[PDB]
Amino acid sequence: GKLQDVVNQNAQALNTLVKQLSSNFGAISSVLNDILSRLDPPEAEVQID
Amino acid sequence: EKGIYQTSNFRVQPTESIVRFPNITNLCPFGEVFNATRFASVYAWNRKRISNCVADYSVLYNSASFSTFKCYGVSPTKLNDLCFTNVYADSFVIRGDEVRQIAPGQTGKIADYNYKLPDDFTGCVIAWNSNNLDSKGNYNYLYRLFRKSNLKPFERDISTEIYQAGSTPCNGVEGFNCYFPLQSYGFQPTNGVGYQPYRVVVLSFELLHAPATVCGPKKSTNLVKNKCVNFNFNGLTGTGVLTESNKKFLPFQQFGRDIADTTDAVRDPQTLEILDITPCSFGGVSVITPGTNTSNQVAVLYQDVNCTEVPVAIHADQLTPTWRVYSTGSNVFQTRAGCLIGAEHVNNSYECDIPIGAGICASYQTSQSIIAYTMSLGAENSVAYSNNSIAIPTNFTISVTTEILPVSMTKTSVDCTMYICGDSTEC
Amino acid sequence: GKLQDVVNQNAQALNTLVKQLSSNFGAISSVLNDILSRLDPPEAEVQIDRLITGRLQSLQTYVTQQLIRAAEIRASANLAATKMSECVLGQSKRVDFCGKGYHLMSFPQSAPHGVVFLHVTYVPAQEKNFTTAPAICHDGKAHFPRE
Amino acid sequence: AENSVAYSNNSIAIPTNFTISVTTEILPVSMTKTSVDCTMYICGDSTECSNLLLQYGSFCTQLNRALTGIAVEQDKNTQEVFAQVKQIYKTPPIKDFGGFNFSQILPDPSKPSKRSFIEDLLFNKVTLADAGFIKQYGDCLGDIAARDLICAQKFNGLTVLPPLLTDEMIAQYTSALLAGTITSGWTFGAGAALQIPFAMQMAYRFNGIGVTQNVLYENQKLIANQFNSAIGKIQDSLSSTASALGKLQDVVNQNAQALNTLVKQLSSNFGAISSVLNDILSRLDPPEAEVQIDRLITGRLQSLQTYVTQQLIRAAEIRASANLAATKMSECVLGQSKRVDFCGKGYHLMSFPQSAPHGVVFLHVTYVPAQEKNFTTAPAICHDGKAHFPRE
Amino acid sequence: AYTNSFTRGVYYPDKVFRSSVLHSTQDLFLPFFSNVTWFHAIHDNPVLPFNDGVYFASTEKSNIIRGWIFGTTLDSKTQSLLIVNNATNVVIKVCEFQFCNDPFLGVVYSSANNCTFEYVSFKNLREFVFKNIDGYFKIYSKHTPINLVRDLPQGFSALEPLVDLPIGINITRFQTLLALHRSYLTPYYVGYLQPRTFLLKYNENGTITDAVDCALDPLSETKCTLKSFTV
Ligand SMILES: *[C@@H]1O[C@H](CO)[C@@H](O[C@@H]2O[C@H](CO)[C@@H](O)[C@H](O)[C@H]2NC(C)=O)[C@H](O)[C@H]1NC(C)=O
Ligand SMILES: *[C@@H]1O[C@H](CO)[C@@H](O[C@@H]2O[C@H](CO)[C@@H](O)[C@H](O)[C@H]2NC(C)=O)[C@H](O)[C@H]1NC(C)=O
Ligand SMILES: *[C@@H]1O[C@H](CO)[C@@H](O[C@@H]2O[C@H](CO)[C@@H](O)[C@H](O)[C@H]2NC(C)=O)[C@H](O)[C@H]1NC(C)=O
Ligand SMILES: *[C@@H]1O[C@H](CO)[C@@H](O[C@@H]2O[C@H](CO)[C@@H](O)[C@H](O)[C@H]2NC(C)=O)[C@H](O)[C@H]1NC(C)=O
Ligand SMILES: *[C@@H]1O[C@H](CO)[C@@H](O[C@@H]2O[C@H](CO)[C@@H](O)[C@H](O)[C@H]2NC(C)=O)[C@H](O)[C@H]1NC(C)=O
Ligand SMILES: *[C@@H]1O[C@H](CO)[C@@H](O)[C@H](O)[C@H]1NC(C)=O
Ligand SMILES: *[C@@H]1O[C@H](CO)[C@@H](O)[C@H](O)[C@H]1NC(C)=O
Ligand SMILES: *[C@@H]1O[C@H](CO)[C@@H](O)[C@H](O)[C@H]1NC(C)=O
Ligand SMILES: *[C@@H]1O[C@H](CO)[C@@H](O)[C@H](O)[C@H]1NC(C)=O
Ligand SMILES: *[C@@H]1O[C@H](CO)[C@@H](O)[C@H](O)[C@H]1NC(C)=O
Ligand SMILES: *[C@@H]1O[C@H](CO)[C@@H](O)[C@H](O)[C@H]1NC(C)=O
Ligand SMILES: *[C@@H]1O[C@H](CO)[C@@H](O)[C@H](O)[C@H]1NC(C)=O
Ligand SMILES: *[C@@H]1O[C@H](CO)[C@@H](O)[C@H](O)[C@H]1NC(C)=O
Ligand SMILES: *[C@@H]1O[C@H](CO)[C@@H](O)[C@H](O)[C@H]1NC(C)=O
Repeated sequence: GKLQDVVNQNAQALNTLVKQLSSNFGAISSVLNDILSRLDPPEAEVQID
Repeated sequence: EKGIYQTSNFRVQPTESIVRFPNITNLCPFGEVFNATRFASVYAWNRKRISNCVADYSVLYNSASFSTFKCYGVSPTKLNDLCFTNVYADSFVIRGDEVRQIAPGQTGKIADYNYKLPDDFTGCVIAWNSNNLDSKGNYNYLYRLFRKSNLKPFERDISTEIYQAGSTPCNGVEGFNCYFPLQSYGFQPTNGVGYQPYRVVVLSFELLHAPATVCGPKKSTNLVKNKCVNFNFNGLTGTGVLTESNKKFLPFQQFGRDIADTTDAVRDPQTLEILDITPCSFGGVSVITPGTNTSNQVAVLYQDVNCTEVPVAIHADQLTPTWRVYSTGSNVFQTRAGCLIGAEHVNNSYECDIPIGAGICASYQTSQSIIAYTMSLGAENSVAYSNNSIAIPTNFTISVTTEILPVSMTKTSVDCTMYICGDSTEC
Repeated sequence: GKLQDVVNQNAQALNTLVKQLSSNFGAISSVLNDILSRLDPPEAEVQIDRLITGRLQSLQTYVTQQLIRAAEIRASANLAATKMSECVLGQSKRVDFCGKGYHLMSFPQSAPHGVVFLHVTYVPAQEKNFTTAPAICHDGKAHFPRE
Repeated sequence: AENSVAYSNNSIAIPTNFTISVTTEILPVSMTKTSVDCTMYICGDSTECSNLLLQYGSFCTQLNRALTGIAVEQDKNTQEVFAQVKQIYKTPPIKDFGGFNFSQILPDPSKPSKRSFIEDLLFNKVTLADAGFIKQYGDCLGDIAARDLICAQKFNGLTVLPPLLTDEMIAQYTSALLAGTITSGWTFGAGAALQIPFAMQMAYRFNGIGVTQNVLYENQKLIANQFNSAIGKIQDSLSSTASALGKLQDVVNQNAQALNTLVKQLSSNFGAISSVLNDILSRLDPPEAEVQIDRLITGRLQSLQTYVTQQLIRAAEIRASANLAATKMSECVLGQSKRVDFCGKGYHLMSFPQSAPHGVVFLHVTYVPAQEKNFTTAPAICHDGKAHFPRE
Repeated sequence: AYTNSFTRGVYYPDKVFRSSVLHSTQDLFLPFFSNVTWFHAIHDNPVLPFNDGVYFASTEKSNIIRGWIFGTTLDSKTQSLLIVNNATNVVIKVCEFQFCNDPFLGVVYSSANNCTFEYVSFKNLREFVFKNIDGYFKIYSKHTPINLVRDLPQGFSALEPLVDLPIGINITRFQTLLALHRSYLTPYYVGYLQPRTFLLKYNENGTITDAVDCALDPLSETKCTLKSFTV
């Protein structure tokens, strides 16, 4: 079990890092191709920030 | 409690203000570009370069009637203090429903096909309508309506070709799917607000780096020589002591920089003298104390400061007289950690009580004072070694000592949602 | 003092985390019930997000330092388990591991969040000078001592 | 390299000679003690940034507390390794140690330092030349060259605090440990130092590894010459340009890189119009300058927080290393150890400490067997219907 | 036809005093170990493009090469720029000149056609860098004496600026003019600057002593990303 816990703990952390890409953190979306096609770069910059 | 404590800066300090500027010749041509009746139209605008001016901006945003005054990288009240290195002016006249398009990143036919400010614009845009001179139907004003592609920032292009869309070669002769771009304005006093003609002036400058040529209407002051001020050299501002420099510049160089992109020296714009710039708070102070149930005596250590510049370092002449007792006096001791003022130095050696640094300790010891000394490592000794002598023990003791080891700690738990957004649903 | 400093540090960390709930981090107040009784949801959201950002950062700092402190308490408890096996369940030869002297035996006692070891050692005393020799020659043969 | 042991079921190999071997072990003990003025880094000298930093609560108090804990831990780290004994022994003038020559590791009274020859060699192989902030903070010793240099007001709030024990004091501690081990053996670590001649002590230590003590008295000059040659090989290797203090140089490299990154992060703008805080204040009114100054404040706070977290994780590893060095001073220098490969490689005889910059060097003296031969062996011998087994 | 420029063309990018630092900059430089064209007017003067800048160096004996013209159409439609000197003051006209197909000297050629503004102010090596963003016109220079057989030395030479002119002209071609005693009306090294990233080394007195460019080989990237000269 002690050798299994290390592989499990590392795989969870990589899964959580990849799933944090579907968050928008208060922007309008979490896709960079859909922020540029729906705003103008005066204020399409502060969503990407 | 007994120990030594680093203390943040609470000492009060007053400052004064300095302004220096170059000698710039004459008042600025702003009587030209705001009074000129012969304005242009947006499809061909006029760029006028401005240099060597003393321009008073405050008699035009106050002593005038303007509809919208919008500055973009600067503030209007700070314009009198700066120096602008190159100033441009751009003048035309258009309809006041599209004065919202003289702005960064805006869209529309005046913004796509006539005039394109860049997104990092620094300057001001000034507008005020006309109903006398740019009207009567006055037909002196064009604007382009058709273009193959959008314009790039700060570009202008006059080309009176004809614009084709469909499947017809239109070279020189008009026809189907083919148009002429420059179709004009209709400005009449038979209208309301919205189609009326408006004048618009766009100023653009650069605040970054050069010798300064356009400046504001401000007059110089003295140089007060090792005191904290709010200085102002050519528009670059700061706060601190002005030390006399001996650095070796080049003929073109104007100021100095360290690693962190801060300014540590500067050239005076009148007397051509290089003078060093240094901060002023001195938050490198430590305070040695015994307990406050024991005494109210303290000693003060000034970090890596030689003992003669302690009054000049901490600006002792402007502090309270209950602080200035500790800037000099009878008890002054120089260590390799700094200058120790308030504890007297003795010649014995004891075990360490309060560690000061680099071999020095401090203690409360017999009136009761604070003493400073070099710490001792233990008692000197010598073994009686020869090549045929031994020591054997004849008795013994039974010793019982004590060792303490920590094993666990407290198990806490935090509900995130109640800490951050406590009992609320909008959060 | 080693046991009292652990209690003191954990209490100080929890008090700093409670006091950080009165900062506004640039909002108009630190109180979430006063933003949501003076503003309508397009405008209140900009202040609530500043408060959210600051409070997340406070919690994250608390948890990082708790992990770093728990690693140190773990390393101390491993040493206490090695001392329970080697000084109480046996007699150790490692110098200065179970007290100062030559180790005879140890006894454990229980403390709050910790353990106390009472090490019993043999300390020599009251020495005397003699003359010595590495060997002894008797019949043309060298003699050495057994122990 | 491949190898095959000649395993039979009645064959043994016994050594006929030996070798005295002296090897070197380097351990880091402490690191550089820094402190940051949080307000001078973030808002430096501006009294408009200072009132906006008070809206973030007690972050600067919390950062200064963690750095002060690291800097106190560094002095405790040195105290647990070097202050093992509370008596300062001296060594007698006549060095009649039975043929053994401790000249290169005992202190030299000629030089200003209390250092030996080998410690002098060690204090030149660790350099600070390509170490940006720490070397140029150490260059605030211009000695006359500018009358008013307050070198704490020159590096945006970052300083270096001196250690509590100087280098002469650490050299005095190792001098006392060496004199005690040479003149009394293992007795001064358990009580009072009881003197013994040096060849008798070496006879005890040969008994400790399973060799009878007539072997030392019969091969005494050979053993002393082999020791005197291995010490010369150590000294000739360190006086070369083969730089062997790599584990001590890596700590200084990591610390200097971490401080250079923090000085360079003061030129990022993090989304503001400028990274210079005196250009935001001379070009904008306060309700609009507030927006850019909050961006600079947030970015600079994050830079400081990342620095402090990685300093705590580095300090935990220096603490583990110093605990290992203190156990080796107790078990290799103050006694003779039986743990395999804990105090060298071979059967352990004795160890000697030397001070290095932020570290310690151990010289382990071990016994290595050599020149083996083949014999036939038996588990017992039958004489009178009885089985006989050898006593040792 | 073709020769090498070893570490050749390094100029100051600002007017900021730096001492004892290793700065990293990004501007229009002449890249190291490039192929420069070395001209000699034996039989001439062709016309050469102006892509992003021109590193100009020449080998002077008796004041032969004097100045350059910076043209775009050369039919008196679009403006151009003439920068000459006659040992009394350098003179800079921005007129729409009477551009013939070969200039010369009366050992005097100066027309007046709608000028915007005017400016008035193998032994030795005289190198120059001309770069023209539309809005300025920067000229850099350095004087040093060389005593080599034909080519450029391998020493390091920082090129300080002399003047900056607010111009705003597209410059697509340029052409030099050297000393002719003949007077007709008939009907030097050039390298081009590219966007590179350089690592400059300041010492005290504020002097750049050696530079590292990044895009030359892999060891160059090692030296730049380590911010060092030793690996
Ligand atoms: C060894 O030390 C012990 C003390 O640790 C000595 O015992 C003491 O002897 C004196 C002399 O008569 C008595 O007054 C004390 O009462 C004794 N102490 C105890 C605890 O019994 C002992 O005599 C010493 N032995 C030798 C041989 O010197
Ligand atoms: C054990 O090894 C040592 C070497 O470490 C031998 O000493 C050598 O003896 C030869 C001849 O007697 C000399 O030429 C060498 O110079 C000696 N070496 C040293 C370092 O002194 C010793 O003889 C060996 N013992 C046995 C029994 O063979
Ligand atoms: C112990 O070893 C040292 C180091 O080899 C000896 O000191 C050197 O001896 C040589 C030759 O006798 C001299 O030329 C050097 O000047 C000595 N000093 C140095 C290198 O610092 C020393 O003699 C040895 N001790 C004994 C008793 O033999
Ligand atoms: C002990 O005896 C064994 C058995 O002969 C030796 O092992 C071999 O010796 C021969 C020559 O005698 C070598 O060619 C072989 O390589 C050895 N190894 C094997 C696996 O056969 C062994 O060398 C003897 N020990 C000593 C010290 O000589
Ligand atoms: C600067 O000059 C160049 C060359 O004269 C201009 O590019 C060409 O201009 C002619 C005008 O006669 C066009 O017919 C060409 O099609 C242009 N070449 C292209 C588009 O590749 C250039 O446009 C001028 N720049 C400015 C800003 O006026
Ligand atoms: C020029 O404009 C100013 C306002 O900027 C005004 O005071 C002045 O009377 C105008 N002059 C003329 C001749 O219109
Ligand atoms: C500017 O004028 C002052 C006179 O008050 C003079 O002292 C100074 O030298 C002048 N600076 C120049 C001409 O650069
Ligand atoms: C301070 O308080 C402690 C705690 O009881 C006490 O022991 C000590 O004597 C006090 N100090 C003095 C100077 O009385
Ligand atoms: C402090 O300054 C004085 C005056 O120059 C000087 O004599 C003294 O050496 C300085 N102190 C030290 C430790 O250098
Ligand atoms: C300490 O010693 C020095 C010189 O030995 C002497 O001048 C000084 O007065 C002494 N001070 C004290 C407090 O003993
Ligand atoms: C042993 O002899 C030495 C030499 O005089 C002396 O200093 C020491 O005190 C003696 N030890 C005892 C226990 O008498
Ligand atoms: C430059 O010329 C050399 C010939 O001397 C040729 O080998 C090389 O390919 C050329 N081009 C470069 C270096 O880009
Ligand atoms: C000056 O500019 C005008 C305006 O286009 C032009 O007609 C005239 O030819 C120019 N004069 C020259 C080029 O000499
Ligand atoms: C810097 O200036 C000093 C003083 O003129 C000079 O001695 C030194 O050589 C200069 N440095 C270099 C690298 O030439």
